[PDB]
Amino acid sequence: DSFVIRGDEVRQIAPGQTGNIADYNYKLPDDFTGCVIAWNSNNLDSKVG
Amino acid sequence: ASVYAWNRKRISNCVADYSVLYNSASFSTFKCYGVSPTKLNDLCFTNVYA
Repeated sequence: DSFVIRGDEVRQIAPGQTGNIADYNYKLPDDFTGCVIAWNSNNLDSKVG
Repeated sequence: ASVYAWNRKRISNCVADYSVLYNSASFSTFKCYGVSPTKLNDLCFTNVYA
C-alpha cells in the first residue's frame, strides 16, 4: 500500500490507531502483520505556493 | 501562572467533546493515564480539575 501524508500524522499508521487518517483514510486491522515504512519527501512532494 | 503557583479550574455541571482535542493542530503533545483518549466521549466524572 502507498500514499503521502504530513510527517506529524505518520503516528496514525499503526494497528488499532485512531484520528482522522486512521479513522477516515487508511485503517490498519488490530492484528496487522507486516511493516510500515515512512520517509520525509519535502524535497520531492512539496511545491512553492 | 509560574509553575510553583500552578492554576486550577474545577469542572462540573457540564459536557464536552474530547475527540477533536487529540486530533487538533493546536497541541504539540497529548497523553493519558488510567483512561484512553479514544474512550473519553463515552464517559462521565464526579469532577474534572484542569
